[PDB]
Amino acid sequence: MKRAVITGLGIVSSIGNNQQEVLASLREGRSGITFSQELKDSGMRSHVWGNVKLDTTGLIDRKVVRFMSDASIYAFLSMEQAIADAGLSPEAYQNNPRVGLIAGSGGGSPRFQVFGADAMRGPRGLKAVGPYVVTKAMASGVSACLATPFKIHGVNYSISSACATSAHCIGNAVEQIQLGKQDIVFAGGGEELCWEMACEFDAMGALSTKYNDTPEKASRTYDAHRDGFVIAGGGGMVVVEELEHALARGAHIYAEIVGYGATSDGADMVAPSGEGAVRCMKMAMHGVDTPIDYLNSHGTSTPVGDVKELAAIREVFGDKSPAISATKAMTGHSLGAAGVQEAIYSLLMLEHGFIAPSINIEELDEQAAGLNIVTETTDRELTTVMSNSFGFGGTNATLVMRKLKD
Amino acid sequence: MKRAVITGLGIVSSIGNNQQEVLASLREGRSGITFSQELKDSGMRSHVWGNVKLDTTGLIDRKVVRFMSDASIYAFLSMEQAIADAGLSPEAYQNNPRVGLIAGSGGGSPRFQVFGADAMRGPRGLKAVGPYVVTKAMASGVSACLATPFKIHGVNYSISSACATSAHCIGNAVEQIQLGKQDIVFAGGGEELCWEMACEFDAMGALSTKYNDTPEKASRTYDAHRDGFVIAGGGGMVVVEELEHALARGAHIYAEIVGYGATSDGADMVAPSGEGAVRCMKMAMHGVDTPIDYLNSHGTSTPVGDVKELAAIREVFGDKSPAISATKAMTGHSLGAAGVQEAIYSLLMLEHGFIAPSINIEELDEQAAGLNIVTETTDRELTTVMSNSFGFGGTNATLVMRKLKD
Ligand SMILES: [N+]
Ligand SMILES: [N+]
Repeated sequence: MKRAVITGLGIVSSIGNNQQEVLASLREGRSGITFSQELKDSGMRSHVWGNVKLDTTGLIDRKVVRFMSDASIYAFLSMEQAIADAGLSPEAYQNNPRVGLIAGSGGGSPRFQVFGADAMRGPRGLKAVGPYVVTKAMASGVSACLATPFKIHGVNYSISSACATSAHCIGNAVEQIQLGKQDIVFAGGGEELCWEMACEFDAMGALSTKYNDTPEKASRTYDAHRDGFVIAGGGGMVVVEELEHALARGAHIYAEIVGYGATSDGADMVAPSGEGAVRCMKMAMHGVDTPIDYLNSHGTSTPVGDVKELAAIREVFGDKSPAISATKAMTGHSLGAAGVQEAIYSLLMLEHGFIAPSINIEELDEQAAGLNIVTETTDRELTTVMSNSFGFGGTNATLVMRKLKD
Repeated sequence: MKRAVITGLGIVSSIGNNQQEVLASLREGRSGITFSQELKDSGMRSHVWGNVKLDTTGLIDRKVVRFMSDASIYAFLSMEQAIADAGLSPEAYQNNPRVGLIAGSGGGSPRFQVFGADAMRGPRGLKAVGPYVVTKAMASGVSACLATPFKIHGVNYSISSACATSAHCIGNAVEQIQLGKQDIVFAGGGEELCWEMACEFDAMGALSTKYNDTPEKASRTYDAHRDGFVIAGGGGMVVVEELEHALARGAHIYAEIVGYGATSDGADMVAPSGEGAVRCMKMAMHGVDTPIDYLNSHGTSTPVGDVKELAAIREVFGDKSPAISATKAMTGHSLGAAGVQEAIYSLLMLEHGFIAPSINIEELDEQAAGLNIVTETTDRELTTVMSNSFGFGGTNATLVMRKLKD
């Protein structure tokens, strides 16, 4: 019954430590990919990544950060940004049963997982491991480490679904409002960046390895010469709020979440089926009387993945193909954080009336012909935008965000 | 106002590889805890665990199990059981957009996360890692590895919330039914058992260490001399179905999920606040006018935890305190799988009309005086039951189930 709107946002990414820096990188088509000595020293073939250029030292209370892994740190910082940007203060969101938090990561924390095991196998055993590994390594790290410090009393858990993680978190936050269970739910996610996790994707042959010489060119979605995605880290958080509650406090509304699709391929364990994406996007558009002006694709810069989604988009729109661009060409694939970060990039485009350019397309892919793939920053009054997230295991999420009518 | 009921269950636990085996253990007060040479050799202080007594080799198609970690294997097997128990044919649940899956684990797969790191640092590097580590180590492994094989086309993601994990999965499934989004949702979870993850808890002082010589006596919820929980592994899965859909196909209905609570402490990172648990139980009892005949407590056998929950129970029911037992005294703490497995123990008790005993109470804690803690198998006609799951990070979940008329 209730309607859900976004009244605040926060982000820590490879292209910016806040919405202002991110906004700048987007309009400039700036890349956040750099060379990683860490990735190379570990023995990996991929030597590039989208790291967060930020010294988080002292940004979080000692007693709070002690239980956190990088995924939680990034998300926590993003939640602080979202809270302020939303105009909310402790007395309104803390110790409030009507306020919740749904945020997760794609891989929890392989770094502290490996750290624990390594320390344990040392001569110090349990003493070397320390009593803080559990909250850093568990899959619910991102929600646990934020809900406690921020005095959250409402819902509190993490949803995980690979590349769609933070997208489902947002969707589930919407469901909480529609059900009348919560007035506000902070939704988002975070993902650390480390060789410990990245080597898993490399050994799987999913990471780019032919552009370690030119980092900024590795992520080239839709480019006939693409050879895998560039792994990234970071966080993002949005304030999902019930409409009347937002209007009552004079909140600043970025947009309304008019659509939320969640489906499953039930086909391949690693590659997309397309059939699932089609149903997902259509589910998100069901009921929306306005057309999609911009579509922030999943496009991770992979041979099959890129083309599969485009084929799914054709099936859904046909001759009504909206503007399309893969921001991952700039940011990289932050995995669990991608969902909320990309949703934010879309909100920034909707809020500032512009479309981010799909960079590094030196030679468009034949199977991408007949579509409107924007490769240059173009100014335009967007009204309804769409964001897709398709992760391993055939899990699909689609969000449709539209401006509010005055 | 859709109603959700349970029409099938499946389980792989320390006390049984199917509902018949588990039924027997519950009635007999049989312990599923054994001595673990693995834990001892790892350098841990806790040398006991609730292990699955079953060789899973060859039970799952080679091409399917190749992507799975133990959490997924246990959950997968549990799901096969739930499907058969619910009487669902392949064409009744496969390739069906109205059929989904919501299942997760508390820690993904620390073993394979460590394996990948160990292998990567070896003389083979990437080659030793292999292309199956991602689907085994990621937090969403349990939903990803099941949705694909079972051809699920509906919702597909994992919920993570430590000890409450599979409980939230069930609650979220109920939400999908109430929202009219799905007719059937398989809900549950799995958790591997390994020193890699276990040492983390031991290093936190959360595991029992004074009863390694008498494994079956280590887990003793409410006993004055309790000293931590006994870690365990396993899986569980239930079929959450919309009432009309189940009735039309003549399904066997165990009970209706008449209440679902989900709250947050927003206080301590590893200790329960109690205040959050009170709200969670009250939320699950909203609209439930039938009395609680039996309460399956979270009671992990920890000094502070056990009594915190009893206090919360006293505040909720006052002088209307229901019969109580902590099945963890027999089974150990399966973490991510505890929610669904205990919901299953609760459903067996309700289906068969008996209350399993809260074993190993040689000296009842003084703060439990006045309560109705059942220490011996008692036959009785139950109608409404409650099962609590409170995980680290201050995340709470409560489920209330009730028998349907005639
Ligand atoms: N996206
Ligand atoms: N329980």
